Amino acid sequence: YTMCSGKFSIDKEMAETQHGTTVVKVKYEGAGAPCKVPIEIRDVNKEKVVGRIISSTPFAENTNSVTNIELEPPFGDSYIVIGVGDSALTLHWFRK
Amino acid sequence: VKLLEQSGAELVKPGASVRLSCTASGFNIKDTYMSWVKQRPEQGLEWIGRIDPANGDTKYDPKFQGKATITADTSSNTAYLHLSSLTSGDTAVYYCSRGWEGFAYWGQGTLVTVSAVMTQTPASLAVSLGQRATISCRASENVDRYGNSFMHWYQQKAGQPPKLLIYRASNLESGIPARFSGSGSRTDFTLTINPVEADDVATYFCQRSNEVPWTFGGGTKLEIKR
Repeated sequence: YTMCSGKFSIDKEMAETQHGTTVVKVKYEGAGAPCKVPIEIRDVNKEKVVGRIISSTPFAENTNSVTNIELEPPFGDSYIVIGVGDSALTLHWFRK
Repeated sequence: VKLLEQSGAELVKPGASVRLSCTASGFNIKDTYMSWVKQRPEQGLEWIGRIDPANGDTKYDPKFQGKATITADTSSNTAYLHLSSLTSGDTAVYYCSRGWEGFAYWGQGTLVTVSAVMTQTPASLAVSLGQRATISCRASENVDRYGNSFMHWYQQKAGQPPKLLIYRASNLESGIPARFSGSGSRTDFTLTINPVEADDVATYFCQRSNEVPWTFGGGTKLEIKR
């Protein structure tokens, strides 16, 4: 299997757990599934890779199923980037 | 495709109560938002409310509070709509739907017969074949969440459920021709159809979903210039 080439959408509000982590529920829109979900957290400038992804190698099984991704953004402003290139879903997050 | 299976038509007397069902397949409802939408004959789409089946949290449009009760059973992967003290005003097609960034999935609709701000412009328009058509949506407040505009566009052809065209203001839904495009940020949004084709004759609706209520615009009927 390879990285998903297509776009992603979010099925529910991003939920902050009691363990200082965030859970994202994603739906794949593109082709080539099953494929690996490209997901990373970037700084305020949308440059350097920050925080971490908790879930092991998240996969999009098809274009109907929902992929549950647990991640840990750093404190303050960050950007959760789901997918590849300019088609990628960018989600602004602020951790208190 | 058709992942949402709705219960059959209801024909009741006033004062009755009904419980409509929506069974999902190909996904677990726990991981989604399940909404119900009302449509009176020849009228616009009205968001009733939504359930988060994971915790049973429900939110309703102020108009439907006291009339509608949405429930969910994660074990049978079914969402329900309870309507109490039914009146002729409740006669409508009721749709169940899945999604937050627009409703990509709709049920077939359930007809319930009781035998007794989002500003969209224009109300209707006509354009010649091959020409550009533009439909506008103005929200009374900003519709951003996580730096993204939660503004969506739908097409609804006569006697059919609506279908998602554009989600998150400018993203083209899979299976939708590239002649459909969305633009805008802040409070003003536009759906562009260019070039217009004969098969584009339908009613178009905008919808916001950043915060509850997930209000639909009043709709715009598109016709071809005679």
